[PDB]
Amino acid sequence: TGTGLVYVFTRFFPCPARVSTVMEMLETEGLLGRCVQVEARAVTEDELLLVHTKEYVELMKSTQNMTEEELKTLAEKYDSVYLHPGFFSSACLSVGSVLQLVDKVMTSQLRNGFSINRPPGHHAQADKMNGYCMFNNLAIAARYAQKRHRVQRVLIVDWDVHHGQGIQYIFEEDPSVLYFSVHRYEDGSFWPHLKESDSSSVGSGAGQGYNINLPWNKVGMESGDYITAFQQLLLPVAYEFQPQLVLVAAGFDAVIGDPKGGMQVSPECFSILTHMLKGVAQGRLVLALEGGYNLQSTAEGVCASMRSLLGDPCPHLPSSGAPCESALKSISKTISDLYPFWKSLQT
Ligand SMILES: CC(/C=C/C(=O)NO)=C\[C@@H](C)C(=O)c1ccc(N(C)C)cc1
Ligand SMILES: [K+]
Ligand SMILES: [K+]
Ligand SMILES: [Zn+2]
Repeated sequence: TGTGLVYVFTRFFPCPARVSTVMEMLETEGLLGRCVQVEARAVTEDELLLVHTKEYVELMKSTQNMTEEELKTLAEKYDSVYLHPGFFSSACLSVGSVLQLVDKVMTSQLRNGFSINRPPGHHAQADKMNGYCMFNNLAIAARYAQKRHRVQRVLIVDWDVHHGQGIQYIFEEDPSVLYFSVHRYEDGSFWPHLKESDSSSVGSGAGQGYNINLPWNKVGMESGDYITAFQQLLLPVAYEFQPQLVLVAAGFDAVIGDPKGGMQVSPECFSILTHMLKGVAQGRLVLALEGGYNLQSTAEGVCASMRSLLGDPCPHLPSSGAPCESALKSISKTISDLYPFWKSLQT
């Protein structure tokens, strides 16, 4: 019957202010005091080895004992990555903050939780850094829920404006972890420019049907488009999947005002989206911060999400409840690509 909040994240360009402005607005709007302040912890190597290779962990650990030239040389071998001697330490705390909430949520000590962590996670891969992530916070937390808390089925929902290809790759053959991502795509012209971000990538082998990509091919999508996408695609699959834990890649670079997302989703929308997800998995729901590059837009998105976690009434949506035709095409094609796998889509 509480909502947990973890904040250790600053001591690490598109900014430590990302996370300190969130806390400030959480405090100002009275939401911080209404949360159960949960302490972060450092991830162990064994928890990291759930998802990442041994050679990658060793390489990432040696990142602190490197010179400024050693860091820049390594960083260029990755796509969109900046290294600094404190990255590894902060990334270990970033993972561990999610693991702290998963513990509290699975043991019924709290109803739900939100980690306000940096660095983000959803681009990080088995053996490489990518898009500012070193370790995949949510991928680790999902396998940790299975191993330590005996979860059979984890649902990961990724509403950051970018595709979390790292989460997709890690669980691509895995029917026990269902990954849903809605993201700006524009037929590959938007980063990370991947064919496998399209709705045709539905998983492979026994994982088929358990990877769901919803790619936006126009800019300026709004709350009605996300609500329609949740109500007609994600939630029917979720109730059929019957997860025992929901993890959210909670980026807010789709919020109105984000300098690089190019979407017009009102922050209030994330109250609704969060509320919908509470109906699944007996409300066992953990959000973890990903992207967000307008300090104020990001802080409002967090606050709207936190209000639903706390059980406050849903807000008024300023935007139309109607989805645009471009969104309906994207939604239609993903449903079609996943039709043979989910009875609930076959209306
Ligand atoms: C990775 C990312 C967002 C991730 C996110 O938010 N995932 O959720 C944005 C990239 C495209 C970007 O904008 C960028 C800017 C500068 C740069 N260098 C100066 C090297 C490299 C990349
Ligand atoms: K996404
Ligand atoms: K999967
Ligand atoms: Zn993003």
